[PDB]
Amino acid sequence: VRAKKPRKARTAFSDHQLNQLERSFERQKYLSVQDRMDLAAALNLTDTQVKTWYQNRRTKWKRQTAV
DNA sequence: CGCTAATGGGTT
DNA sequence: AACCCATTAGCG
Repeated sequence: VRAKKPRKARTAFSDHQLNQLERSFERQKYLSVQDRMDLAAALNLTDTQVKTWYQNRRTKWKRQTAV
């Protein structure tokens, strides 16, 4: 049942990282490439981890908007 | 299970 | 390139 393609380990975000990602999201639902890279740098996260966090946060946000 | 990080497969 | 968003899957 295991994938043939290697998947990345699941990142566990710190409370500090989640607090800052949530503050960023409340302010701006979409980030410029520069604002995203800068946030990744400030939090010692990868660009992709921040990009994906934003994407999955927008999914969650759209589901709450629908109720 | 529930939440949500990462990925698939297609769109913008 | 980044997004959309259904899906796959890790873990408390």
